[PDB]
Order: sequence, then C-alpha cells, then structure tokens
Amino acid sequence: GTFLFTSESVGEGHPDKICDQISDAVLDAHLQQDPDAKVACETVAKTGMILLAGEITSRAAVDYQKVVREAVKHIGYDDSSKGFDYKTCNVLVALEQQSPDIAQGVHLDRNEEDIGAGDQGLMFGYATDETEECMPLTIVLAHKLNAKLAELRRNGTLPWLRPDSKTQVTVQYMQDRGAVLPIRVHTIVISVQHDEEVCLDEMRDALKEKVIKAVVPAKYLDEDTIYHLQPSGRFVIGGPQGDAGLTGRKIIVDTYGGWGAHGGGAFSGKDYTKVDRSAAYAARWVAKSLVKGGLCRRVLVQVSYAIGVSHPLSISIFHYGTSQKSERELLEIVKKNFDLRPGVIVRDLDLKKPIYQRTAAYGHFGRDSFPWEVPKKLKY
Amino acid sequence: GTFLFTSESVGEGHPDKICDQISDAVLDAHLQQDPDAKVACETVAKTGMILLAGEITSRAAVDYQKVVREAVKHIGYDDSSKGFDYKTCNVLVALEQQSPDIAQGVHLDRNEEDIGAGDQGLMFGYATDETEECMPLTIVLAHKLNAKLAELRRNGTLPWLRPDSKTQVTVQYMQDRGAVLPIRVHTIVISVQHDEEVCLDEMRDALKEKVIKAVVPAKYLDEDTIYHLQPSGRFVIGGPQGDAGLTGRKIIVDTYGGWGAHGGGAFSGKDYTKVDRSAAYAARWVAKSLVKGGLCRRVLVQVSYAIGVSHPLSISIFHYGTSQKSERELLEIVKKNFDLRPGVIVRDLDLKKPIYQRTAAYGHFGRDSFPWEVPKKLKY
Ligand SMILES: CN(C)c1nc(=O)n(-c2cccc(NC(=O)COc3cccc(-n4c(=O)nc(N(C)C)c5ccc(Cl)cc54)c3)c2)c2cc(Cl)ccc12
Ligand SMILES: C[S@@+](CC[C@H](N)C(=O)[O-])C[C@H]1O[C@@H](n2cnc3c(N)ncnc32)[C@H](O)[C@@H]1O
Ligand SMILES: C[S@@+](CC[C@H](N)C(=O)[O-])C[C@H]1O[C@@H](n2cnc3c(N)ncnc32)[C@H](O)[C@@H]1O
Repeated sequence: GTFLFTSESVGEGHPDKICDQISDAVLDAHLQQDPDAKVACETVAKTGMILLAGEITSRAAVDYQKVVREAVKHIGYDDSSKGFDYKTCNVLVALEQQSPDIAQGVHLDRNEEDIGAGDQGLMFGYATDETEECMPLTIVLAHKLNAKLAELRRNGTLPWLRPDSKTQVTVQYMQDRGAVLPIRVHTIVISVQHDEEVCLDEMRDALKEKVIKAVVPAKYLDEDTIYHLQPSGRFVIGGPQGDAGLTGRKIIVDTYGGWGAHGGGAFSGKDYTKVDRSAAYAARWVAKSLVKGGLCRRVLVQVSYAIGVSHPLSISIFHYGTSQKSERELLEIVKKNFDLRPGVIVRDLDLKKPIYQRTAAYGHFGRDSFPWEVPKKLKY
Repeated sequence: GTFLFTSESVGEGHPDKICDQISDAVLDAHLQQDPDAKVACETVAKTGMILLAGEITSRAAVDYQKVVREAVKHIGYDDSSKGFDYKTCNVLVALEQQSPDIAQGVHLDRNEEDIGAGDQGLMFGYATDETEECMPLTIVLAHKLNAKLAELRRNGTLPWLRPDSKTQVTVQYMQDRGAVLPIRVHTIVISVQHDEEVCLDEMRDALKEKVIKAVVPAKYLDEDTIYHLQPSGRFVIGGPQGDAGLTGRKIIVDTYGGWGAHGGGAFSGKDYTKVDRSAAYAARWVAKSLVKGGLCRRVLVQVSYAIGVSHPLSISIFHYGTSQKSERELLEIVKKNFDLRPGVIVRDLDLKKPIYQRTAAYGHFGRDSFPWEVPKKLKY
C-alpha cells in the first residue's frame, strides 16, 4: 500500500518566479494608493529585459521603473556577473487601461458585494492533515530547500550561490483510509545557479550538509535516499539569461505541488475581482476550515464562475473517503458557512491589502497566517 | 451521490491560445528543417504585438515574421476592425541560443536513447472511460463549443463572430465504484468576441440554437439547465487588445479540464527533450493504455525527472478504486511495458514530427489519433 509522490519548488530568482514577484510588486504599488485598482499585469523576462504587458485602471501614480528594479534588487540580481542587474536592465512597458467592455460587464455601477466575477473559470482548494499547516510534506520540503539556499546566499555562508534555483522532493507515503502519511524521502533534486569558480564537489557537499540536512529531518533520510545535486553538472548561466520567464508559469509550485487539482488560472498581477486568485484563496480557506474543523483528513473543493455573475455556478467537494459525512453533507456545511461571491471574499480575506508580493515565492498557501490560512469556525 | 464538475475551454483567438499556436508554429518550422532542433519559444501578445522570447539552437533558417504572421492569419485576425491584424502587427524577436550549460548537461555527446531529461519536473497522465476517447465529457463538450464557434465564423453563418472565445460546461455526474457517469448538463457559459453591430438578443439566440444545440446532445439539456450566454453583455474589444496572452497559460484547457492532476509544465514551444511535454504525452499514453486494456475505468499516472538524468525518478498510479488490481500491480505492468526515458518516448511517439501546431488548440488529448492516443497492447 505504499506509493511515491513528487513535488517541486523554485527559488526567488527562477525566471518565472521573478515575473510573479514583479507582477505582484506592481499590484501592491497600485493598491497602496488605490485599494480599488483594477490590475492585470503580466511580466516577461529574458536576458537584460523585464517587459510589463496587460491592463491597469487605477488612480495610483506608479513609477514602473522603480517598482520593477526594486523587486529585482530584492531577489538579488545586482551585477552583470550574475547574469542580470536591476541597475542596468531594460524595463519596457506595454500597459493599457482595462477593457471598457470588461469593466462595464464586471464592476461598473455595481454594489461591491454584488460585483461580477472578473472572468469565467474554475478553481480548487485543497488541505491535508499530514502537516500542521495542512499542506503536503513534499511541497513544504521543496519550498524550504529553496528558502534555505536564499538564506545561505544572503548571509554569505555560500557566496557562490546565485538566486535561480529549483528543488524537487519525492516522498514514500502510506495510505490510511484515504488519508496519507509520509514515511521517508526517496529522492531529492537541487539545481542552483552558481559562480564560475566553485567546483562541483564543493557544491554537492554543501547542498547535502548545509541545505538538505538543515531542512529535512534525519528520520526521513536513509541509506536508500537518492540525491541528484547539481545533476546538470554546470549552472553558471541562469536567471532570465538561461531561460525566459513569464508570470503564471509556476501555478503548481504556487498551490499544492501537484496534490489536489488546479483550474489553470495564475495568481500574480491580479486584483481581487479576478476570481482566479480570490476564489482559489477562498477555496483554500474552505478546505483548511474543513480539515481544522475535524470534518475530514483531506479534502478538495471546486468552485466555478461566469464573467459578470457574482455567485459561483458550481461548488463541489471530494473528501477522498476521509469523512464520516457524505460529500453532499459537507457541501451543505460549506454553503451554510461561506459566501463565495468575490465582493464578499474581498471583505473576509482583506484582499485590497498590498501583501501580494509576499505570496509570490514559496507558495501562496501554508505560510504566514494570511487570512485564507486562519480557519473559519463552522456552524452545523 | 451526485456531484457537479466544471471544465472550460478557449478558442483559437483567445490571446493565450494565440501564443501557444505561435510557439508551436515556430517549433514546427524548425523541425521541418532540423528534426533535432532545441526549441524553447515563448510568445507574448498584447495590442498590436507578438513578442518571441526564449532559446533556440537549430540548423534551420526560419523567417519568424512569416511564421508568426501566417499563424495569426490562420486564427482569423486579419483586420484592424477585429482588434488585431497579421498584416500590420509588430513582431518582435528576443531569441538566443540554448544555454550551453543546459546543452552540456542534457544532450551534448549523449546517445539519443540516453539523453537526459531537459529539466526536472513532474507530469501527469489521465484517462477515463466515460467517453470512447477516454476524456472527461465536461472538457470534450467545452472544446467542441469553441470549435463550433470557429466553424460558424469561418463558414459565414454568424459573420459577427470574432476569433476570441471561452466556454465552460458544468455536468452533473453520478459515481459508480470510483468511475464517474455523466447525467446532465447543469450550466453552460459562452463568451465570444463580436462585431459592433449585432445585438445581445441575436447573439444569445444564435449561441443557444446554432452552437449549444448543434454540439450538446438534447438528452443532457432540460428545463433546469442554466445558460450564461454573453454574460458580460458586451465583448467587442477582444484578442490581445482585450487581455494580454502568454504561452503556457492554458495548461488545464490543454490537458483534462481540471480532472486528474497537472505538474505545472507548459507544452507549446518545446521540443521533445523538454519532458514537460514529452513525458506528459507519454503519461497520457500509459493512462489510456490502462483504460483501453480493461485494467481500470479511470486512472492517474505521475512521473518525475531530474535535469540531465534519462530514467524517471518516480512513477506512481492512482486508480480511484476502479481496478481489481492494486496500484502496485498496475505500476509493475507499467514498468514492464513502457520505457519513459525521453530518448525512447521520442521514438515511440514520433516526437520529431512537425505536428505540434495541430495540438495547440482544442486540447492535446482525446483527438485525431496522435501517437499518444493509440493504446499500447499490454503484456502481463
Ligand atoms: C466525488 N467524485 C467521484 C469525484 N471524483 C473526482 O475525480 N474528482 C476530482 C476531479 C478533478 C480533479 C481531481 N483531482 C484529484 O483529486 C486527483 O488528484 C491527485 C493529485 C495528486 C495526487 C493524488 N494522489 C493521491 O491524492 N493519493 C494517492 N494515494 C493515496 C494512492 C495517489 C497515488 C498515486 C498518484 Cl499518481 C496520485 C495520488 C491525487 C478529483 C472530484 C472532485 C470534486 Cl471537487 C468532487 C467530486 C469528485
Ligand atoms: C532547464 S530550463 C528550461 C529549458 C530551457 N528553456 C532550454 O532552452 O533548454 C528551466 C529552469 O531550469 C533551471 N536551469 C537553467 N539552467 C540550468 C542548468 N544549467 N542546470 C540546471 N538547471 C538549470 C532554471 O531554473 C531554469 O529557469
Ligand atoms: C476577462 S479577460 C481577464 C481579465 C482582464 N485582463 C482584465 O483586465 O480584467 C480573460 C479572457 O476573457 C475574454 N474576454 C475579454 N473581454 C471580454 C468581455 N468583454 N466579455 C467577456 N469575456 C471577455 C477573453 O477571452 C480574455 O482573454
């Protein structure tokens, strides 16, 4: 009854993640001045270039050059030796107003609570009791390995590190009546951009001793564990110079690491009226409320919308066999306890607050007691 | 024990799908001349602009202006009145060689069968017996609604239609020992860009009578079915002018419409050495082979890779309770029947053939008897 499951994560300097962080720096800059900004900011990154493309209608006055360059500086791309420099890169802007046809169909002359969804689409929330934060262990560990690399880069412990990294964790699980229990780490991958001088053996030793052993409990590592550390052999070229990045190309890293399900929408660069983000956050909040409320050990929630319509078109629950209550009964508890209109989710989850850049690396879920991570006390 | 499930699809002129089709037009143009081209072509679209960004190492001589404009012409964006015109748009190119550090770690001086995965990552395959093609009914119907809009646009039936469209289908299902059986269509959304002259009532009537009734069997539609037809009320501005598009932002439309699982990787613009595409195609082939072989009614397959390593790091099977065989026994049948190294998948699935633009609208799976849709006869 044991099985393997694999999740990945990427670091703050992975080029896709650069784009998510910049898109959310732009969103936060707008929301600091105009809580009702309509923002749909995509970012593209390639050698020497950040391009902003999309639609923003806002009363804010935002200095895009400053906002983009400060985000890149924070990530750590500050010199041509590293492949990218916030001081000297090109910042190109192709931003227009929100389509008036979308505005009139979504929010023009609507009561806030009765604002339409900003698009159609489907969204999922997931929670699992295998960790306190109700996240899969594979993705938590993958994120923490990237965070550890950034910590050792920033504290000068491993000064050959650059910001672009990827990690991947395969866990052997057992099943218990549809719940899952981690047993051991079967395989770890780490790839991280590095300077021209450090040798492979020095990097592999440091990644095992100072990264993996610092993050992963010894009880999960044994003589069988497989390590793929700098498996390409050389990763000097990195960041956007090694690989073009785009906003919304890490949607599985952003959510559950492959567990549960995904409706396809990207989070970063979008205000609350874009249900791709707000309804996925609300669905996480529902799922985590069901698990912390003791109604199931793990659960998947689907919701869906039509553009211009406030109430969800569908709400669905899958409990993997981990509840005494039927999925019908759980769906009735959800409908009695939650209002998933976007103009209500914004109030419950405080989604005009400019905290979005903080969500755009290391996953949107399972961290920092954001509002969607604080369970609602359920009445039934 | 009934439940709702929702999937969406988008049309050929949805701005994200424009980008996927251009990325794959570029890939095909390279493969026509150099079957071993290394291609990683991202496309971005906004008003008046197609930008290509990424990495290509190829012996081909490709006219990017011609390839991009021909793809946009095929989609139907041929006049400023429609919001985009292949004849007059800007085509910008930011394409460099493949990173030499990736090349040396993946494929340089490797036997083809023993080429390394072109990246780490995780990928899933899915199949379900609810349709002959082993796809979920929700996503099949959503795709066919977009195809019907394009057909009636191209045959001049509904000359007010433009290429940008979205559809969404919610089906009520029953469960039968982990298999799922569609009962009825609960809700349909259609949004499609249109000309300045046609009125809402004319469009809603046509969408119901000439689109929905042409596609969806009457046995699924009843007095309760909910229709959201042009729910925004106005969609004259569309294509990249209404919404920026990027390659790899429709990964759930490309796969199973939310069913099964997704590892996060985009398909379009990538040659076979990028396991995001080749291993997802191979995992579909495995899943469909298990269902057509009578071993399960539905099944999810996970695989994962490390950059530079040929064999998968993990392979996993979830049969939703729909097999007499254990998931362990199914995994042993998979391992005895399939070799999921990328340099073997390329031979089994013929992945140097320039047919990729054909995959880049209406889903990659369940259509046209591509190699990954032809089940393998299993020995066990
Ligand atoms: C009620 N009914 C029948 C419904 N059926 C449905 O399929 N979905 C539904 C629809 C769309 C998508 C998904 N996505 C997933 O739940 C499947 O997802 C994953 C992902 C990642 C891992 C696993 N998974 C895993 O979790 N456990 C495993 N164990 C414990 C063996 C496992 C083993 C191997 C593998 Cl490859 C995967 C495994 C499974 C489910 C429903 C959704 C709703 Cl909201 C309501 C009702 C249903
Ligand atoms: C392998 S690249 C994707 C394929 C690439 N576009 C190509 O042209 O082959 C994806 C990610 O892997 C990482 N990467 C880049 N160069 C790498 C290298 N030399 N070794 C390992 N990983 C690398 C970076 O995080 C990058 O964003
Ligand atoms: C609603 S837009 C995403 C949000 C948009 N970026 C914004 O600025 O609000 C997503 C997709 O919906 C469709 N769309 C565009 N304008 C629309 C309209 N007026 N009514 C309905 N759907 C529309 C197009 O397919 C577009 O690519």
